[PDB]
Amino acid sequence: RSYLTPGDSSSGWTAGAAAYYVGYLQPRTFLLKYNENGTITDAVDCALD
Amino acid sequence: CVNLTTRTQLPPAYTNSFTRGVYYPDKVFRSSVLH
Amino acid sequence: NFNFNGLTGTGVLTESNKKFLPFQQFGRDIADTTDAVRDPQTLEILDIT
Repeated sequence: RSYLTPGDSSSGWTAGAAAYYVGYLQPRTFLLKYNENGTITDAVDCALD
Repeated sequence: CVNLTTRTQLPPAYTNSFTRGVYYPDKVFRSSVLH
Repeated sequence: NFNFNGLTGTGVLTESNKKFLPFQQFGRDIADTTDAVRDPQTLEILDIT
């Protein structure tokens, strides 16, 4: 709230520094590499190149 | 329940996702294998 | 013959050193046939033969 924000008193709202990204999924065949503990350490997209 | 005041509109940008976006398809354990 | 959360199979359950992830339940091999299972009640991994 800009009314009760440190250093600001004007009416309104101010947003602190925030960055986010949005992506959309598509049906793609993937080759997932499972390591010895079973964690996926790498992947290859079967339609990239 | 009121619209925000003094919003500045700018065209959205795009960035490279690289390899991010990989998730386990199912709760199945696989060891040292290419699936 | 056993039934783990609907996973029906037949074999000799034993103790295994395989380390599943906290969310992983089943276990598979190259031939996509079940080979290990996490007991729903107690948290240990048992092989299937």
